[PDB]
Amino acid sequence: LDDVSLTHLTFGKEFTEAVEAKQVAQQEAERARFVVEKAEQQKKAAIISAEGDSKAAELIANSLATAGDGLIELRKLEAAEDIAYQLSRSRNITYLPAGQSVLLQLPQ
Amino acid sequence: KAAELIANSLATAGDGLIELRKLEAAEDIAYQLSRSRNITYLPAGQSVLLQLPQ
Amino acid sequence: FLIPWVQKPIIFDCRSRPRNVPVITGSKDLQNVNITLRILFRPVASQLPRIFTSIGEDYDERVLPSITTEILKSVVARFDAGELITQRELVSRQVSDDLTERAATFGLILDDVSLTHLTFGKEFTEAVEAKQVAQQEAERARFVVEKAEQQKKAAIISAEGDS
Amino acid sequence: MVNISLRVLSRPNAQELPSMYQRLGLDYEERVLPSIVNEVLKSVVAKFNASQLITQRAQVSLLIRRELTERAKDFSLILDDVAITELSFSREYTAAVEAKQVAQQEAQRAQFLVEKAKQEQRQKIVQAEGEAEAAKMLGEALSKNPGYIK
Repeated sequence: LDDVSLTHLTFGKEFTEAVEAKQVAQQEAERARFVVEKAEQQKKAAIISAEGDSKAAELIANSLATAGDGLIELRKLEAAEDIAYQLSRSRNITYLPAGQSVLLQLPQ
Repeated sequence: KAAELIANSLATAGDGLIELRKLEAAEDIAYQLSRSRNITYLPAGQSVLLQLPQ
Repeated sequence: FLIPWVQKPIIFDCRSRPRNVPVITGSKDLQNVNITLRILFRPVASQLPRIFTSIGEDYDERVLPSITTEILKSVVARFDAGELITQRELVSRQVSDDLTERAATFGLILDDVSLTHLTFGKEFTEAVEAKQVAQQEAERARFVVEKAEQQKKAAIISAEGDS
Repeated sequence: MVNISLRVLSRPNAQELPSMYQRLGLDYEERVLPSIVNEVLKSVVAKFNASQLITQRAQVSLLIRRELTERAKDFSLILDDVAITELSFSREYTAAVEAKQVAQQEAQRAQFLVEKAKQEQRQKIVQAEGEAEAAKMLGEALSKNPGYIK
């Protein structure tokens, strides 16, 4: 015997049902696992962000220390400007009126 | 668990780590609490089509 | 006037002719570098008898590849791959002077020596591309800095103006 | 089981030809090469795990090259190059490539996020510095009297 293999485990009606059932259930499993791992991803993102800020703060502090007090002061101003902007973010521009089309008659 | 991990990470990352994560979160919250975006502008208007005689 | 069977003129061309010698050499970093040296040189007119007797008619083929390969490898070994990109002119000069010194012994004068196509070919594109991207980002960073300065300046002037 | 196709470029050593003819015959390439190659390939491959074959392939190819060269030399054959081509399973190869593609992309995206975070951090510092110096400049500028500041 070179090889022996089972082929077509069925019957026909159930064969279709079987494949279909398999697909749906497996998708459900897919969803479950995917959602958990993604939750982990968000978990990670949050951690990295926190550490990122952390390092940023360290660097900023270091930079301001080098740049002196003056450095700190206007960083504070920038931040205040940012905060103020966020507090109120909106504005509009005014224009004078435009016109509409009309027909021109040329004089004789 | 995220909280737990963050706490542990902060511990390894030291004090500096916690401080700016705190500011990050604060900015995030402040951001959402007041969110909106506006745009700068460029003024303009149509022009005229004039035929010149030749 | 010549005596026909007795003597034979051997006519050498004094004109400068380009010769490209491809050479594969390693840098200090042990990186493989493909460089093709472009050499323009001609014979010294007074030395022709000497060149013919010593090396021969084909002296371009015999001497050039040898000395060029020797010198180029010796020079290249000194610098690392990164230097070769930035420093190319310096390397070319150094190769030029050392080559000229060596060439003179044989009675050859080199008009110009230049490194051409530092590669490989895949490397041409990769290297240029990489540098390009880096340059774009760096320059954009430049724009950022400049723009920040301009805004700071504008702020100062505005305050002065309001003042 | 691993299916691998080895490609080899070879030439006979010009000095040894008489020995080649006496020992092997004219048919030297067909008789010697398949045997030596299969033997060495099997011997080398046996040492590494499947996972290594994928990541490590350059290492394995060099190892086979060196071993084959040594063996070939005794035959008076010179090998210019030896490289492994097509490492595979039928279906498994396809799946393998897909898996690699996906993993690579995710990893790169991960770096995108990290890099961007770095960039934002830098921007924040630079702006803080900028404001700072702007403040300093403004203050100094005020020297144009208090009317200036007003």
